Amino acid sequence: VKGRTGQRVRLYVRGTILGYKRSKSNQYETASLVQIEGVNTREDVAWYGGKRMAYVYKAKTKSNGTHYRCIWGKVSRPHGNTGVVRAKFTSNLPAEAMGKKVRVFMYPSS
Amino acid sequence: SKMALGIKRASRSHTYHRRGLWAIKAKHGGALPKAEKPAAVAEPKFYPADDVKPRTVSTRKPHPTKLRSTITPGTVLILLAGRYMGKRVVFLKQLQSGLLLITGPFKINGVPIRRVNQAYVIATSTKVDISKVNVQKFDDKYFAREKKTRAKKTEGELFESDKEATKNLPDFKKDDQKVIDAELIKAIDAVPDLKNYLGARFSLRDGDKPHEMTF
Amino acid sequence: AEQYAGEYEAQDKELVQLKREARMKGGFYVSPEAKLLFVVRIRGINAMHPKTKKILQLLRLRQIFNGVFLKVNKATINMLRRVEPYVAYGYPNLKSVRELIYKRGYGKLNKQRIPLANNKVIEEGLGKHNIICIEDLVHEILTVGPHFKEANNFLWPFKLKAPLGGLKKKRNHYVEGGDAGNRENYINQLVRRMN
Amino acid sequence: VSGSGVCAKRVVVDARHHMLGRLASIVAKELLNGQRVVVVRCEEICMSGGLVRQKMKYLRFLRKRMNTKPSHGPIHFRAPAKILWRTIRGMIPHKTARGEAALARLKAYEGVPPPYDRTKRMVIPDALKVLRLQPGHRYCLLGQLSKEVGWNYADTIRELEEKRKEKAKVSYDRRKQLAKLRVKAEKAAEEKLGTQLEILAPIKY
Amino acid sequence: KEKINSKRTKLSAEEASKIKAAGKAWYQTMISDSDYTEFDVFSKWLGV
Amino acid sequence: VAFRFHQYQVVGRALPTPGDEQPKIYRMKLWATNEVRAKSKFWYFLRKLKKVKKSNGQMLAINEIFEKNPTTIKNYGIWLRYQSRTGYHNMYKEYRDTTLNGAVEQMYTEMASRHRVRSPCIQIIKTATVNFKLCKRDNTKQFHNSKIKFPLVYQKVRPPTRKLKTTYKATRPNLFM
RNA sequence: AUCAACUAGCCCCGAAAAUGGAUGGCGCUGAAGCGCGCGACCCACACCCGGCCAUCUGGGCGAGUGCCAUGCCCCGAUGAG
RNA sequence: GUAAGCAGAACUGGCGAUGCGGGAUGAACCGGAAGCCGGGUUACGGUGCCCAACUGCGCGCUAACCUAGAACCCACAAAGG
RNA sequence: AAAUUGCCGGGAGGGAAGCGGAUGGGGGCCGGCGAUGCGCCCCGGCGCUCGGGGCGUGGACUGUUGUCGGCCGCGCCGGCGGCCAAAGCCCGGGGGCUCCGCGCCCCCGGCAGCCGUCGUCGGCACGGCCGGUACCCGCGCGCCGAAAGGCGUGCCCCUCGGGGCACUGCGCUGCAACGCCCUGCGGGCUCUCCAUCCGACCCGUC
Ligand SMILES: [Mg+2]
Ligand SMILES: [Mg+2]
Ligand SMILES: [Mg+2]
Ligand SMILES: [Mg+2]
Ligand SMILES: [Mg+2]
Ligand SMILES: [Mg+2]
Ligand SMILES: [Mg+2]
Ligand SMILES: [Mg+2]
Ligand SMILES: [Mg+2]
Ligand SMILES: [Mg+2]
Ligand SMILES: [Mg+2]
Ligand SMILES: [Mg+2]
Repeated sequence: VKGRTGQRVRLYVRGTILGYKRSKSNQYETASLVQIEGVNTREDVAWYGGKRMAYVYKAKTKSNGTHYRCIWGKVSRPHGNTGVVRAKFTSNLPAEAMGKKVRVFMYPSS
Repeated sequence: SKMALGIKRASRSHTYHRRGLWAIKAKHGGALPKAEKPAAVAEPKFYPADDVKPRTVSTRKPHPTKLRSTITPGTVLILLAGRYMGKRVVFLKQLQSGLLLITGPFKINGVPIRRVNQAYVIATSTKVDISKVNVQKFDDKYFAREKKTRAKKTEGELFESDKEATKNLPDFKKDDQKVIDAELIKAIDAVPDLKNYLGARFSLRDGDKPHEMTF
Repeated sequence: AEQYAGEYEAQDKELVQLKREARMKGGFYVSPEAKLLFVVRIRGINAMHPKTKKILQLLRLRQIFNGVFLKVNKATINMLRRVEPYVAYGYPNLKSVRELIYKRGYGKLNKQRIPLANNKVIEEGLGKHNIICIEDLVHEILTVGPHFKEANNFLWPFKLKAPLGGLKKKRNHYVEGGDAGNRENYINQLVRRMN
Repeated sequence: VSGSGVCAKRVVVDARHHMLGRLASIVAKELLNGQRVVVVRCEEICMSGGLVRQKMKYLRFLRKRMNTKPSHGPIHFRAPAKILWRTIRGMIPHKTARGEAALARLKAYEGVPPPYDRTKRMVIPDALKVLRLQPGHRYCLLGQLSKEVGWNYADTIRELEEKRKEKAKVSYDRRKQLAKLRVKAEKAAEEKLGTQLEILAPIKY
Repeated sequence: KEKINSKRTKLSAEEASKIKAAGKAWYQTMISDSDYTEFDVFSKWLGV
Repeated sequence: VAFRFHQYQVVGRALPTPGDEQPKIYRMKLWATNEVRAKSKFWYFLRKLKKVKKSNGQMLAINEIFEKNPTTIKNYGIWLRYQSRTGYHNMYKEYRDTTLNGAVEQMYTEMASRHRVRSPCIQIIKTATVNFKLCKRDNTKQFHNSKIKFPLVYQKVRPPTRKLKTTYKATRPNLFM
């Protein structure tokens, strides 16, 4: 903790991928569901509505010198009364992504 | 009052007043001038097979991008993206193309005067007095790239030859940084602790909710 | 349009004037029962008694969440009586009528649905009826006029949005908790979320 | 129940006097969202309904066995850790890869086996007995149920917990001593620094 | 905004009394209840 | 703020008929959720009592009664007729509430809880602010004392708003009445 | 302060079947049960807007700088089998 | 006809010929009918987990030492205490 | 040729496999997979094409931002009308209760602050998806202004602030800024394998 190695500033709030917008017997892979760490209510996700996020994973082959990958997306609208958001990405996430971390920056700010 | 502005703009009489048909009733008699048949080129080098279309001079005149209300010349901003993410800088003035123009100052942050998009900055409630700084010398051409030719591929032999040479930002930008940095440090020492503040970088330590955080 | 607006406020003050005067003079004033209904269908085209299917085809409600304007009279209100489980209907006011006409106004022009985006369409659909602008059309509907038949048959059934904020149970009547039948003043409350 | 969203590497849960079903639904949603839990002192879980009702329920659960091969059908566990684990398996879709990877994150123990002794044990307010039952309704402890069902290690867990409790009493008295000395140290610095430290006064308590 | 004679005297006191008198009369006929002197077996239960 | 019920008073009469061209006027004090529901319940009662149906009837006015002093607590009495699963019954219910409107909503919920009677089944015969020293019912009359005092045996712990709500709280809550 | 009757809400008795067993499962007891509510939310190929395909209707295009004219352009509705 | 997932009739609708959302599963029960896509909002049905939505805000009732009870059809229980 | 078998290389497997929709990870394969050419100029000879320099530019794909429209959702604020509007607050007056929840309950008459329901008018802030122009918008034919934009005359209104109306003509009329990469460990693929979430009973038939 003290004298640690890693990123020295976090300008992004963590979030967990939580699934897809799904009915009881359908999935709509176009939009994913995201839980932002620290947001608990429907009004507060109205602030993040717009602030883009990044799914950062890492593949097996090295391309452009790195295994790390990034898929880009943003918080479209709230999803429910408990601070869950719908996230729209450039290309739909893998189903394996649910449960993993996602970075939610503040770029399109105000 | 966007609607009231729209009505006042849309009124026929005020459309006359804006388009200034008067003082066109000045030059060309007391009647509106005629137009003619320009463009007598009569020299087409080549006849395209498909129906001919010429290039557009965009006659549309976009509104300049508006600045945030909470941004005033003299604010301390928070960078968000790029290599300077988290750096706390000073907003000097909005340059003419629509982007913010900021300074570190370069002595303390290492962020020079640089152009940053308004999207990727956050206003802070702090203000500095920069009445005494000269900025008019700054413009878009100051930053216009004039990117060189794509025949240079950066190889291993150039990787550190560029680093061990100084064929980089030319000396007048160096000189410029000195004057702005001095003329703004003199006013930064007036506010206590602000030198340390700008030296710091903004980090979102655990249990910090941005929407809860004021700025 | 100036004079139509002027008589809108004149009538609105006139109703209060009359009611206050009646209270002052000892009795009470009975408001004049509404001349106009807004009917909006709330049940789909599936599993309909054929007589009801005909009633809706005659009212011009041939798809769920369509809206029509109706004269009040014993001929038509006893027609709604026969088909209440399928419509919700009541008393439109000025805002509801005008903003239906503006934001969702289409005209049955030569059997085609022409959007009412300019004053010129009315010159073609009407103009043998002394209706020239959108505001004439709105007035001549709302204050049910001598030409209301033509200025309604000119209108195409309003193809409305699904109710924002939801909808109570469509199975029961509005009195019992549901949504069909008279909600006389509250079609106004519903239109702002159908539209 | 949406998920805590905490970023801890593991979350340790002091399951004493919580409700089996609700603690298990909260934990199940944590696991499905991907957060690794470690539920300790599982033997102390309170369950609504009398001990007699839970006894009868668990013996109905015992009669259920595959006729033609008993070893194949229901596997009737007895340890409180395993009974809770089965309960959470009830809420997790364990016939899918997501489901089995979900239960992989779940470690349930009786007592608090180290290295979970020297770890703050987070409780779930959404399931405490005090806040979830009306004081006066009969309930039972999962440990007392399992003892009466065929778990033969009740005495062992009691022995290990009495040892752990006294060993923690000693350390807590040590931290009382250290805390009073640190209180003295906080005032030592406070009366040493005056105007230099006013700024913390309106946000201190 | 600066306390001009924003809405001033609008009506004389003498008719401003009769208007309120008619209002109270209407409210009395509005909240008046039936005497319930028709239910000769439920008089005790109804209270009168 | 919002009241689920409102007490209206509704006046109506038969249509004018060229025999007896001035029909008699009927006033009623109704509870309903809104104007149209009050009117629809009004024609119910005149049809089953005065033999007047809406088609051969005429609505003269609907007005909504409000409470004199919402800021004072009042002992209310409601004599009500209801339909059980096997017949009809007559009840008296006493409440304490700042408004008759709130007391009536209290009574509908209490009837739907104690007797599984839905609102379509309840007819409110009579409402009267039965002041104290005359309340017949133990639950009301036991609150009639100055120097009243008692604890909160039952109080929820819950974040003041939803934002403070966390799944994990390191410390056991401290409850004390 | 008390007694008796009557009445109806939930619960209990009444209440017995064969592979092990089904409020859908776990579980639930200031409920995650029952009755009545209040907000908001979640959910169809339904409803509104927009893009495109097709069908159907209605149009425009020659003293032709004129067109797979069986063509191109435009408007409106619709699309299950 | 004792009754029948029984036989024969009347008005209507559905299935057959029909997907789709809900009722856990069901040809005809509830919503609803459909070109292929993006966006929004809904119907029926729900918001503890499975499972997207509240362990939301209120008030009572129930304690089941019988598998307490928990969805229109519906998958039942009575007379009586 | 397929069925079917072998060997080599790859891939994956807790009582089926196969198939549909998502991408993701592997492969394998695509340079029409993706551009370097236009205008202006001066020679140097062959007004025109090529050789040299200067010149402003310009390309697949992809990204961010801005501004206009369209549709949509969400939050905040203000004003007005209606009701007998009541109420608390400030002032007054009138009843019944008799030791009582008791310095109680009820009722009316003045007032000039905030405060329910229903209706209505408006202001603002955030965001999502689509669109980017031959017509609606918009630009030029005057000036000032980097620019948003401001500037004329005459008649009506309040007469402060300013507001409203007016004479009206020719033309032209595909919104922009800046990036990333360009034979790459690149880009993307409708092909192949595999994983994961959702769906999913085996067809023909009476
Ligand atoms: Mg919504
Ligand atoms: Mg519903
Ligand atoms: Mg039905
Ligand atoms: Mg009983
Ligand atoms: Mg057949
Ligand atoms: Mg959709
Ligand atoms: Mg969920
Ligand atoms: Mg072969
Ligand atoms: Mg095997
Ligand atoms: Mg597949
Ligand atoms: Mg792939
Ligand atoms: Mg916009």
